[PDB]
Amino acid sequence: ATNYSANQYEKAFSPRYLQNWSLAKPTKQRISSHEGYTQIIANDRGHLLPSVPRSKASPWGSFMGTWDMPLKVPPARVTLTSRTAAGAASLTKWIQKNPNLLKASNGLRPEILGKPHD
Amino acid sequence: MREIVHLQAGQCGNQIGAKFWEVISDEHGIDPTGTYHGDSDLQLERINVYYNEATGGKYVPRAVLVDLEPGTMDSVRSGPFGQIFRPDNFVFGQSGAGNNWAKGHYTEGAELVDSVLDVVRKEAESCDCLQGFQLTHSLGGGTGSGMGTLLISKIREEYPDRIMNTFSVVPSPKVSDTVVEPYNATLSVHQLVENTDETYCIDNEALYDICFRTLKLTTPTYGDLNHLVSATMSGVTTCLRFPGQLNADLRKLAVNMVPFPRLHFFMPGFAPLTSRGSQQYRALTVPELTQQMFDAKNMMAACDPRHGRYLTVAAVFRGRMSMKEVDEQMLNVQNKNSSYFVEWIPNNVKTAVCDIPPRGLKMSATFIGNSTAIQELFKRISEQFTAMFRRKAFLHWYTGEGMDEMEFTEAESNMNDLGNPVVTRGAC
Amino acid sequence: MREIVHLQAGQCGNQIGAKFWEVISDEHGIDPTGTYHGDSDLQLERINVYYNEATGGKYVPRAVLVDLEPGTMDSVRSGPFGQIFRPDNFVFGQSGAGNNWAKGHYTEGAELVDSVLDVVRKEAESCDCLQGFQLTHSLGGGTGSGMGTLLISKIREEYPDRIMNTFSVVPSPKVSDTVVEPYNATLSVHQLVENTDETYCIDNEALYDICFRTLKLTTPTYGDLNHLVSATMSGVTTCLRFPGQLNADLRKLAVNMVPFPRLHFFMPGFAPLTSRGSQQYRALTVPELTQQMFDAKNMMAACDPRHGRYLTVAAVFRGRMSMKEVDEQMLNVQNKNSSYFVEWIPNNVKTAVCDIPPRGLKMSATFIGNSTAIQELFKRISEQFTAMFRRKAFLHWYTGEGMDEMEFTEAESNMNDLGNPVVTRGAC
Amino acid sequence: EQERELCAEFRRGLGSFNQQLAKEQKAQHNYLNS
Amino acid sequence: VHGLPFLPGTSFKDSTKTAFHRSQTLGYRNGYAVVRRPTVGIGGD
Amino acid sequence: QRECISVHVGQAGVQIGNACWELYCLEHGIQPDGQMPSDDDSFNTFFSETGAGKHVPRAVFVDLEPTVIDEVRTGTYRQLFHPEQLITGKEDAANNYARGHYTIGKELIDLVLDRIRKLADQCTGLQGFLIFHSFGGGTGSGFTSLLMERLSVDYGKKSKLEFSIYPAPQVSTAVVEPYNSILTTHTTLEHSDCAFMVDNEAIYDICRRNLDIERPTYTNLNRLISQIVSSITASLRFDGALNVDLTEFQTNLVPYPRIHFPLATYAPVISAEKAYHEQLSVAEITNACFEPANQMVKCDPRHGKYMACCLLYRGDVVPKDVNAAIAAIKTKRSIQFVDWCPTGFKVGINYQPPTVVPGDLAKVQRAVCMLSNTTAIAEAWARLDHKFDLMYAKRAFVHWYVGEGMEEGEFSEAREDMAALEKDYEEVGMDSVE
Amino acid sequence: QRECISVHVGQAGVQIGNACWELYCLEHGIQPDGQMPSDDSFNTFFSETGAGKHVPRAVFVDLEPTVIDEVRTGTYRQLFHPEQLITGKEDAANNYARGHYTIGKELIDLVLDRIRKLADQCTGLQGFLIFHSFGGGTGSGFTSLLMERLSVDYGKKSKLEFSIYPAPQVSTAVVEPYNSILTTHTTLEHSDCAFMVDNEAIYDICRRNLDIERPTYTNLNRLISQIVSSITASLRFDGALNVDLTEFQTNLVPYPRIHFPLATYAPVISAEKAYHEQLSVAEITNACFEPANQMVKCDPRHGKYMACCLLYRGDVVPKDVNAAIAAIKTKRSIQFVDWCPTGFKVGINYQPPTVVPGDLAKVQRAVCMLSNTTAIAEAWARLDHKFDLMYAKRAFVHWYVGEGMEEGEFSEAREDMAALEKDYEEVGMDSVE
Ligand SMILES: Nc1nc2c(ncn2[C@@H]2O[C@H](COP(=O)(O)OP(=O)(O)OP(=O)(O)O)[C@@H](O)[C@H]2O)c(=O)[nH]1
Ligand SMILES: Nc1nc2c(ncn2[C@@H]2O[C@H](COP(=O)(O)OP(=O)(O)OP(=O)(O)O)[C@@H](O)[C@H]2O)c(=O)[nH]1
Ligand SMILES: Nc1nc2c(ncn2[C@@H]2O[C@H](COP(=O)(O)OP(=O)(O)O)[C@@H](O)[C@H]2O)c(=O)[nH]1
Ligand SMILES: Nc1nc2c(ncn2[C@@H]2O[C@H](COP(=O)(O)OP(=O)(O)O)[C@@H](O)[C@H]2O)c(=O)[nH]1
Repeated sequence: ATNYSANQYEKAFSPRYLQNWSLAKPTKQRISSHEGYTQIIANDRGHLLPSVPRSKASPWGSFMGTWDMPLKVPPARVTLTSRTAAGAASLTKWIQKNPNLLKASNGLRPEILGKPHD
Repeated sequence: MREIVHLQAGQCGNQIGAKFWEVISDEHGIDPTGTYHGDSDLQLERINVYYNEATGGKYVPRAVLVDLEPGTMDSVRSGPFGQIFRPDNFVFGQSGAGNNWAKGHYTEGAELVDSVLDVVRKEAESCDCLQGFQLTHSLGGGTGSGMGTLLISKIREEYPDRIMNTFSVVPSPKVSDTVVEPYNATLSVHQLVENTDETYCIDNEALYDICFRTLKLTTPTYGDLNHLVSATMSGVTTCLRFPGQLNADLRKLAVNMVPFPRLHFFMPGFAPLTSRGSQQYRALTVPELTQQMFDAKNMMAACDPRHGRYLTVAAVFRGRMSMKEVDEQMLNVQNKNSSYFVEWIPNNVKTAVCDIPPRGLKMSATFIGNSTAIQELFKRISEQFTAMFRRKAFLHWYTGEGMDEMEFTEAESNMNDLGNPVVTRGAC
Repeated sequence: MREIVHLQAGQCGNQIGAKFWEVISDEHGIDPTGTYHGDSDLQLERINVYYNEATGGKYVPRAVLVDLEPGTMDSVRSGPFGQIFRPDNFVFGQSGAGNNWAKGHYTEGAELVDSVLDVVRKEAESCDCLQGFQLTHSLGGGTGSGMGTLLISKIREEYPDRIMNTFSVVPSPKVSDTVVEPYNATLSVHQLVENTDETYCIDNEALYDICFRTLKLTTPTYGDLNHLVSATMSGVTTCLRFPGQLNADLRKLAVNMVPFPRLHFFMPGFAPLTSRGSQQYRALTVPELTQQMFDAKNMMAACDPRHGRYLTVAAVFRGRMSMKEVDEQMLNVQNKNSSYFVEWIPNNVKTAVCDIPPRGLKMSATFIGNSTAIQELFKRISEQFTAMFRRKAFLHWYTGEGMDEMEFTEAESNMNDLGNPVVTRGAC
Repeated sequence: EQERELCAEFRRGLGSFNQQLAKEQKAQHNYLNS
Repeated sequence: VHGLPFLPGTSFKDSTKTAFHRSQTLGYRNGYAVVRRPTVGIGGD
Repeated sequence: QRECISVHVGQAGVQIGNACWELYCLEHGIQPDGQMPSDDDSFNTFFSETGAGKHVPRAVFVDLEPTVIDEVRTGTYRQLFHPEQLITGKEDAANNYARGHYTIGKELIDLVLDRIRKLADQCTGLQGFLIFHSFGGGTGSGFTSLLMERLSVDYGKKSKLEFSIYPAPQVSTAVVEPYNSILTTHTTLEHSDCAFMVDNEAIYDICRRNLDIERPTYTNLNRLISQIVSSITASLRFDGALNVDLTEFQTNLVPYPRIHFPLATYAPVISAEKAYHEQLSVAEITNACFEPANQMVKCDPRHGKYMACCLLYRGDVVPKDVNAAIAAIKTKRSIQFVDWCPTGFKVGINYQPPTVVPGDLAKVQRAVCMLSNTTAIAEAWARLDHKFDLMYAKRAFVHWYVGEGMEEGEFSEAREDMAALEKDYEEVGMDSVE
Repeated sequence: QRECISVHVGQAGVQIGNACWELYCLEHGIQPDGQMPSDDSFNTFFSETGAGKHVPRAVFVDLEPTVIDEVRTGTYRQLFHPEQLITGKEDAANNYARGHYTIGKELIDLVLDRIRKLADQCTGLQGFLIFHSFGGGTGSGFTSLLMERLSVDYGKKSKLEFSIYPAPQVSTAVVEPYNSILTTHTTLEHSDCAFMVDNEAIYDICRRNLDIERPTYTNLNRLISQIVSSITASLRFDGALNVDLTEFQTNLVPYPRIHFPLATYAPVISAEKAYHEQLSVAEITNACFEPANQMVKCDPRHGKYMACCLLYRGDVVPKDVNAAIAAIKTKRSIQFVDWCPTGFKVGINYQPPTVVPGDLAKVQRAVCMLSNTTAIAEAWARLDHKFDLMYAKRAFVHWYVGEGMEEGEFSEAREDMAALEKDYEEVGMDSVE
């Protein structure tokens, strides 16, 4: 699945318009045109060719469930406005000290906006 | 006697064709059985184009219904206009493509192309002048895209001058209906680009928008979709069936559209599509027909014309309208949207004004568009195809039918190439 | 022929424009079903400025309804004149603005601006000679302010030579209705100053004063309050809707009240207003119309014009009346009150006098005043904004939605740089 | 409008059908003994 | 009944209505904003 | 297009829930069987037609202990709530936040988040998630935290109000309440949006003096909390003059990041006999909401300054009389107001007169509900701290928490951030002297 | 012209067959005494003999009496030709060997003959729907023997293997691990689509969605029967998008080996919970993905989808099906492999699911998904871990060695099963470029 774009008809197939309220997968907007053939990367059984520098993520998706998630979960929203330097540092180090929540299918996807008073 | 042989293929084809003939027969009078129980003799002046009288005043449809396993055919015979067709014009088999282009263009297709070709020959050599042949099919899925493409190729070889309009439900963008759809399409287009004349492209996610956003139906059936494709398929062949000023046939539409050989994948669109409750807030006037026809929310193919340039638009208006209310709206819709029309071609819009409107509507209009934005469809199928071929996905069920990989590779190249022509002429 | 596209954004904009469409449908003779049921042929003469033609004598308002919460449009539809608008002009989005200028301008409203501008484009190109846009909104709060000014900027970059009239409900001096009205008013006025050509500032406290002291209403509702804004709306677009002597349309009014481009904030006023105990004590004449016009009791903004100097003044009359009385009264008011008018503009008052009054009166009069007293409103928002912005109060959501410190700093500095040219005329 | 009415009716029909099945299915559960 | 013009001040209210529900004739369906026609108004009538 | 998922968590919740959804029903007609006795679409804000004419509540009652939810599965409203929306468990949570955010609570989280998703995938426009709990109990303080946090992970910046029963100013029905309360505020300080607070001691008095009920129980109180949930959601169910949605209460109340604890106060809470002698006029109803004897959270609003107050007039309220009242209350130098908030009075004038449940309270043709964020809630946080410390000093009743998954240290980090909260109320209070 | 022959094997298969045929006889009216009470849609499953009698195109085969000697004295004795029901005289006693080498090479001959006769009375065969338990002897031993020879004869003809797979925890056989590894080594290159329906899963689903705390193998077979009646509704009833048996393979099995699709059904309500539910195309589709409504205890979320095929039987308006698959293609909880851009097959029929006096309710619409999740790796890993906890101590190897299975096989089998692990992993990795 790549979740392509229907170009003109996208306000229908937007996530919040199809009654999906959880943070959903994004849609790929610009389609890139390539030319010529594309070489084979695998074999008949589906195993990758030997040269082929592979990825580093797990072969299965990182669905981090209710027992694998870190305790004291960082908030989804953080805007660092009218907040002190110490509290801003505490919140930023919190969301940076929880790394695996940031890189997950059922991840956090935080919004880090604003700027504390020097 | 400009004539037409409607070759239907696969579920999509037979089903879409069933509704084509229902729509076409209602306008020409032909009844469930096949009798002209109609009025204005004009509905019988040019019935030769699509019907062949049979001793008894019965009009039989010139349609070779093809399929790889009598299934949609049973539904066709059970549906309203299902006895109109001649029992023998139904060439079927006993197997099924199983959404495999190979099992349709090589294995179970080869042992069923002679039968279809033999009916095409009896239905073509019995014509004073066969303008050409129509093919309702589905690029995504076997049979329609397998046996269908084989047929087009063969017909082409035998009759190389007659036209070959191909109405094709192209692999829709967002959701799919066949996993091997990328593969199927890439292969089928590699054949159409070099075997057809006017391939109209009818994605389904598009038609769904026209049903929920324009017509306003909170319960659409595949039937309503068929009718919309069956209306475009009707507009293109009105002047070869009824009188009218500035007449325009099929060869004309091509000549006055296809710029360079290949570039010929068009996007269709109807016009007076209105709501059962909004027909009290609108106004059937040529001005409005122009706007609806040139809005990238009516086109029956997800390819926002706006992300591109129109190399040639075609507008077949059916109705009694004022040439200067039509000729003008064309100039304005071209001089007030210059960025979306090629400047290396003056007047990028042809214009037919027939004089018999679709029963029930005062004025109508079909819209054939040769946009450069059609690249998006081919570029999406190429990306989806490269994601699979790269890792021999669902390919044993193709190389196990005989298809060598050279074939598959070639397909991508031809498609990837065509993907350039469109951008070369989309940017001077 | 001239046309006006009516935009209504926000809850306040939707309700005020709903009452305005009721007012002008009563004036033109359009029933709630949408037909014509009238008495004079002067009502269809200039009906193609707010009403588009449809089939079978349907007249449909040329209005775009915009709101990011589809709940106030629901009450508008459930009202009396609900089945008169286009269902396709009901552009809503499922969301909640929450009275954020940031959320109405730089987020989710930006996901509706495309559909809104599509409808606005359709209405604008369905015209012969468009003259401009009339947007109804409230500065205090979201949707009307943020999304409204986003449409103001977008429509201005699409059409740079059309008159933009913003009927804006400004924040109140005594009480308030949204906590972040200083923020919304500061940002929305910052957008309004370098954009719109005409701005009419209506204040609810002044509306309460003219409903209790002048009309002597016992239970005033928002229908009553919206009605007088609607009356000024109908009064200003009178010369291009009904015949008369010395016609003055919107552009002529703009030319004769703005001496400098930034000084386009006005103060509306209607003055056939009389109480229930006093309409039979009334002494109907053009001098009492001038007297009840110019006094600081019927001003619809909470800015006492006696605390400043009138830059420019307009009066649009509505009724068969003599010219000697009108001319001598509006020379006499300037000759008597000499410290309330600028001396460098000799005869700083305009006169338009149309012939056809509102149905129920014999003389009507709409007051437009560009005065120095709007310095009070902009200054009041300035200390409220400064007291809210020194402590970074309620800046949590405005920076959480994407905006910055410099946004608010620039807005406050621009509103002060408009407070300076307003006060420089009081000291010449 | 007529179309909708027929649809809503079918739903009520199924409603009663299932409603019945419920009672005649709860019995087999109360037959756990016997 | 009393027929008066729609001039400001003549907007007399019926103080017998106790039903004030709004109906959702603007809503969303399978991707799209359906704009229904109102069969009832404020009060359920 | 204005639906509101309600997650009632804990006895208090399940119980306020019973009261809340009874009022919801009697208001739109939905009978104790779903079938509305019509022979229109307003109900969608809380109900979901099946098509067979059955309206199912849009809620997810969740309680690790049975009993409470089980009396709802066998009572008047036993056919309204879809079985799988009443999710109970097997073992309780012994007034121990620990076994509510760590052990016997992280088992029901998966299923509740599941149900919440289905009740969201049917909404055409969710406004928010009204969570009702009690600051002082296992599920109330434990499951809410876990639920709130996990919600934020999914529904990210989506509104999430929190009607709550704040610890009492003297009574209290537990000995470990103080702890659970401080721990809860910490895990929700950054994950909740606008948490409304109603103290029980307060309602108890408001019921003995204004509603003539000498011996009030939890039901008399619960039913008054239902009238407040009505006014907060009335705009998105009935027509009015100044509609107020559930996304504006977060903007026109919560001032700075942490501070998010508005307080509730109702109006025309009179009692038949004492209503034959009262003109319950917009002014009277408003002045009353600012009287330091009606604030449904014992916290004398005089010993503090107002930060933001959003009034909600439900009924026959002439818009002019509202502007007049707010003006009068502003003049009164008794009521105070911070300097960084010139305009601090928000107004919402709906039209549907308060609904009368066949039970208590008078039939008023006018009523207001104020939701101010007074800095006078600081006293409460200080009192909660005295308590937390009087015990943490001897690490009393901590064995139970370390006996679940709460590493002793967490107790410290919690009260430390509660001290930060108190220091915040001092700053947001001081008025720039410049 | 759309015929399909069922080859129910083992007690498991003979009992899944009872329910299946009760539903097939109901769908087409065919009475228990083979006589349609006064059209040609039964030909997919029932052939009509001169004496107005619709006989079943099936071959119930058990290497012991009992199970089938109860279908010959049951309420459906005048339906099955007294030759289709083939029975042995000595059970394979939980020994793939006593079912692929001993008691079995003495029945394959007759079985293949009855198959040929039923396969000669068919103009167009869509394929053979086989039913076997991946645990017992006949279920493992014979299925292999049958599949291997079925290939040699009917070559291209499809061979769909509906099968009961070992469960995560519960299990009614100590020699199950072995038998399973063995059968999945011989039916890995001679089968086609192998739909797996674990019991623990169904047992749970029942208690949770139907409220039947203590179910029975019947409650199960009935639900497995509705799954098969959904795969073969287009070959009989009418639809908008019909899917032939041949399709369920092409558009599902990615690489030759990965031929083990999973299963799941929708509206699994109990005529009492269905009174508070809307059962809309969205509700039914999102439920066919919910990990709690899957027919093989395995959370697909901890895996990656490869090709889901969603069938829709009932009143499914096309646009509904679209918005549903589209909302799925947006939710993060569900993730797909990179090699499969388009990954959804859609079959919209019209015949509403039939009600066999039992447990489920009459529903207007209902779906059945066959996803090829890579989350089934845990199953193979677990299964092989057990085959290794034993084939290390050479436990219960004397039994198989004494009926044929030359010990050597156990090893070669576990080796191929280790390749299964590798494939599933690699066929789900990614490429930086
Ligand atoms: N209105 C109302 N308030 C309640 C009710 N029950 C408890 N409360 C308040 O809530 C506090 C504790 O309630 P909860 O936190 O919900 O109790 P719980 O979480 O269910 O924990 P346990 O039932 O003891 O296992 C008490 O101090 C009460 O003040 C109730 O039924 N109605
Ligand atoms: N629906 C249904 N499923 C069953 C029934 N009996 C067994 N099963 C399934 O079949 C599995 C075991 O089948 P096998 O071990 O292969 O049976 P077998 O090969 O005939 O072995 P024996 O009975 O000892 O001769 C069990 O785990 C069940 O899942 C039944 O009566 N009805
Ligand atoms: N317009 C229209 N499209 C259809 C209809 N039926 C099927 N389709 C399209 O046909 C595609 C699949 O057809 P296909 O499986 O290839 O049929 P086949 O040619 O017999 O193999 C789907 O993507 C559908 O969108 C119909 O009745 N009308
Ligand atoms: N004249 C008039 N003003 C109104 C009406 N309704 C609301 N308002 C004003 O609208 C302001 C608030 O509207 P606003 O917050 O902008 O609504 P929003 O656009 O949906 O966010 C209040 O100050 C009211 O004075 C009405 O019916 N008539």
